[PDB]
Amino acid sequence: GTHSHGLFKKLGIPGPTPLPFLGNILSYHKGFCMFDMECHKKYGKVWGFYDGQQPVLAITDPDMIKTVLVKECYSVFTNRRPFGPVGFMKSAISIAEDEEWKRLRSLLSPTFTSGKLKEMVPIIAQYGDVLVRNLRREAETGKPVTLKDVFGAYSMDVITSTSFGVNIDSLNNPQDPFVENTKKLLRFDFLDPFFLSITVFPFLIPILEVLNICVFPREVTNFLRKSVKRMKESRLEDTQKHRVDFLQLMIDSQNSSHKALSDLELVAQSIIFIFAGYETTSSVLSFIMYELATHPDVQQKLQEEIDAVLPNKAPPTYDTVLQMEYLDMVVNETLRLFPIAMRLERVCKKDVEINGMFIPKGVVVMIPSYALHRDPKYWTEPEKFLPERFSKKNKDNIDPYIYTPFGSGPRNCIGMRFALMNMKLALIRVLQNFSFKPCKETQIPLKLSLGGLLQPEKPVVLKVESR
Amino acid sequence: GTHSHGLFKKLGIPGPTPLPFLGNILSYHKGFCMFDMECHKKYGKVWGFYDGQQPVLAITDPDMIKTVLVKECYSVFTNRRPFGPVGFMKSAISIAEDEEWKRLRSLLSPTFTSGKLKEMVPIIAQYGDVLVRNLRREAETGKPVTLKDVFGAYSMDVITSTSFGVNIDSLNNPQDPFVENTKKLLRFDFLDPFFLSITVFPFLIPILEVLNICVFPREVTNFLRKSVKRMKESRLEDTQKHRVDFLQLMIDSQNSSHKALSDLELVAQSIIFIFAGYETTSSVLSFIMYELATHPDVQQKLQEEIDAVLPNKAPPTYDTVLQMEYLDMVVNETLRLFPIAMRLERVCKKDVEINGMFIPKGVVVMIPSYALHRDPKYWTEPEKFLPERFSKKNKDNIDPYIYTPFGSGPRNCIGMRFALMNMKLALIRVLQNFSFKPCKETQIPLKLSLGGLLQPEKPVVLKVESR
Ligand code: HEM
Ligand code: HEM
Ligand SMILES: Cn1c(=O)c2c(ncn2C)n(C)c1=O
Ligand SMILES: Cn1c(=O)c2c(ncn2C)n(C)c1=O
Ligand SMILES: Cn1c(=O)c2c(ncn2C)n(C)c1=O
Ligand SMILES: Cn1c(=O)c2c(ncn2C)n(C)c1=O
Ligand SMILES: Cn1c(=O)c2c(ncn2C)n(C)c1=O
Ligand SMILES: Cn1c(=O)c2c(ncn2C)n(C)c1=O
Repeated sequence: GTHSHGLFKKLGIPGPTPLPFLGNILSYHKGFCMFDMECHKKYGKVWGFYDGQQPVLAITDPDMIKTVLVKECYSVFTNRRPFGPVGFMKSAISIAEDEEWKRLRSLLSPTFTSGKLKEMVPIIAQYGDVLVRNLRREAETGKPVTLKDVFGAYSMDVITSTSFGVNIDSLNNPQDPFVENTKKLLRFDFLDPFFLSITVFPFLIPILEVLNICVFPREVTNFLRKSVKRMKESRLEDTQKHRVDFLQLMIDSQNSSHKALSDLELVAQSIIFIFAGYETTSSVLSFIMYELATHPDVQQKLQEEIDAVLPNKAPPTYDTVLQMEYLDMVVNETLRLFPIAMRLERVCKKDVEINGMFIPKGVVVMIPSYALHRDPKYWTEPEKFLPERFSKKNKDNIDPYIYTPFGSGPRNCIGMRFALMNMKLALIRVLQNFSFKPCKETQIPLKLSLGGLLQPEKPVVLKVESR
Repeated sequence: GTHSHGLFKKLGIPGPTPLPFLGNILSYHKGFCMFDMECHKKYGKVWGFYDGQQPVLAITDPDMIKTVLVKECYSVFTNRRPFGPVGFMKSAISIAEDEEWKRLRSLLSPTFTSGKLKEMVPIIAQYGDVLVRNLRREAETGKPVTLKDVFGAYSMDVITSTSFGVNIDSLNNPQDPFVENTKKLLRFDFLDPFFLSITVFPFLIPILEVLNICVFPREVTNFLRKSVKRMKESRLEDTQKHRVDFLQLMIDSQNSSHKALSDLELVAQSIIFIFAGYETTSSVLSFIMYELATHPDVQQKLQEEIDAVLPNKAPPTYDTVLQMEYLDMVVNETLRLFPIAMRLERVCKKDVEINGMFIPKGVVVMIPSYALHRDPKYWTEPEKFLPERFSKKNKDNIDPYIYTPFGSGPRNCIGMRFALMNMKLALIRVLQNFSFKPCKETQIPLKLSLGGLLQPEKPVVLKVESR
């Protein structure tokens, strides 16, 4: 009942007093972010709470966050919190643990070098132009535009081609088999009834694993396992058309210290890259277009910067993307306000003392990225969208352990450079062509979901006018 | 269903073909020992089977057993197979794992040195004389004697006094609170319905742990937790009566590298020493008295040896016990025929290759002590009780990885020297006084249980005549 609930009381650590069985989950009625903000204001730099019987220790000091995320990563803080049932997706790099993770991360890093990314840019840019043609169709018809639909389709297009060589105008092929299945790989709402039920009954996870029940929908993982094997074969026959997708890069890796990726592991990476990058990219893109529609001066400045680097609507390149400083500032400032991961977490696998504080074995150590991104101690007027924060002049005062939209240390976002390049390539191609102005039905100011995902209450709709 | 059942088929390893869900447990209808003998005869040096979905790899080569039990103990083969639900007995040294085990084993080894044992001998010998007075009462009344009752009471007497300073003629006080509770700490029958059900439904263990259901009976562990705390206090007051029991030795250890034993850990050791030594000691003692009643020449020789070392029925001492060579040979030969642990087991925690064979992570590696003790390749006429096997002349040919009545390596029986001293002290004091002859109701030859414990089908009853 109150089996594990005496922990933070004994260590002297403050927090919200838990209820038997539930722990503190009734406090999630306003979402993770409002709960972490409120805990921070009340209890200060460190506090504890219980997801059911699972103790979670929140930390906010940048030197102590560096010890967890960086310094003692391989020794103590290696793994994220177990969730399940995951079935074979246990072999996905984001879910693997200890030596399996370290091996998988070693096997996959060459797949995310800037050289392989530079090679993928011509593919991504192709669907930037596809986004423009579809944006135009909805702009020449004066009609408000749902960002997540048009950015969802773009993120989908980039995914299908950069991971499998599958080239699809998903917007206009919404019933292509590959689109209908990929659309289902959406991030998990850990506040929905099923996951809250598992949190309160974690002893039921083994029961679901043995019945082959799985949080990754069976129909979609089956479709991709057999889709991947069909590509694996057919790539061995017509072996002249060189490919630059993730699949091909992972196929070449098993043609080898460590063991090469097994065919099942490879399918698990392919699945988790999609899950990791699909709804995230489109969510961020939508948040950015919101800030630019509500800050027309910022939008004008960015469009001026783009036309200076790429005159006469010249196609963006790898090097010209990295050149655009205000674009980078706009992306970063949006990710400060909306760090869609919300939290970073590591399990404490050993009794440890770091920076002076004792951490018992088994605790989940949580870094509350949303709250730290909005803390007045590091960010003046934290609620205002102000890209000059990230000017090269002010970048000296920004702690890489307070601003963590992609995490930090060995287990950070492995697709970070890819996601940044992919979002900026879309942004340039869109802003070269259009301007984005509010509607009357634009939620101004935008409200966040009370749910377990960082996303707007109402969808973001805006008017799109052709330049 | 047949989730894990393709393992040994793929590795090329032979074994009995498993049924869905059950694995091979229907083959346990003749017990562990007959199953391991039969597997050995059929499949040779190495074979595999499934306890439910749990693969077990049996090994028989002494160089490969040394690698598991000795060479790669700390790195790969550290832990025994999980069973549960165990509740807080998770902190008992025999159940602890990895770094917890290593710490507990380090903290408890000084408690089992020959110096502390020499100091406990006067206590143990006291109950040797108590065994004699009770044996006499049943000998002057010509009436057959149930060994396990008279050796059970002796093992109980030695336990209560050497671990808690509690001095009781348990035979004649069978309703003393301390006796009635200790009598319940009996070894587990892993072939009984409850444990077979858990083997086939291991996913139910977490469900029982959360309801505080536990294989160590709650009533008995509660009685001992509060009995121990009563002694812990009262030992701090009258601190003049020096004590030499395990409790006192563990109390002195928390008056300190490692963390000292917590009060809950200490109670867990106290419990597991009883469980480990109570039914085992009396079982072996009974098997020995059987062999001596069925081999009167061996019995005469041993009694002659005792009267040569201890003339005029002199009290046995530490040094005079270690002097008696034929006594040691009789004990060892009995433990060859009846190695009551039946199997040694280690979990394989890593992908390993030892002595040329691949062992996947998660496999249970089993050393089938009963079968190896009766293998014709190492033991001529293995079924005959022949103590000369262990003469100093022939001790050169006996492989310490074939003969493993107490296991081997860092995780071997930590109470081994104590158990040997305790059984020999009883044997001497009894044989100095009595001779043991069969009954008509003596099961000759004795048959082993078809159950999960190495024990006689029928109880062992014998006539006891005073010398
Ligand atoms: C704007 C889009 C994205 C954001 C905001 C984002 C953010 C994050 C964050 C916060 C983490 C946790 C890191 C930590 O715990 O410290 C993470 C992990 C990860 N991300 Fe991203 N990500 C994005 C896109 C992508 C993409 C496109 C991929 C494609 C490969 C990807 C692959 C991964 C993987 C595999 C992990 C787990 C890495 C590991 O455990 O070793 N993400 N991401
Ligand atoms: C004739 C009586 C006994 C026999 C045949 C016996 C045999 C064994 C065997 C075969 C093991 C397994 C070792 C391995 O896995 O390699 C073991 C472990 C153990 N025994 Fe004994 N034992 C006896 C009496 C005792 C006694 C009196 C104690 C009192 C302390 C004791 C304490 C232990 C402990 C604590 C372990 C687990 C050690 C660890 O995991 O580190 N045993 N015993
Ligand atoms: C609240 N919560 C999480 O936030 C979570 C989780 N697994 C992963 N995360 C992030 N589980 C099981 C959970 O209950
Ligand atoms: C509502 N819901 C889920 O949300 C879910 C699930 N299995 C996995 N997930 C994520 N099941 C069975 C379910 O009923
Ligand atoms: C913890 N975490 C994230 O927070 C995440 C992600 N992909 C995107 N995000 C935001 N992955 C794979 C992940 O493991
Ligand atoms: C057959 N068997 C054992 O023999 C066993 C066990 N746990 C320990 N042992 C020894 N379990 C769960 C088991 O099913
Ligand atoms: C028969 N049986 C057992 O043998 C048992 C048990 N809990 C532990 N054990 C060992 N329960 C609940 C049980 O019904
Ligand atoms: C595996 N095992 C045994 O086989 C054993 C024992 N005590 C006696 N025996 C036989 N203990 C504590 C143990 O863990």
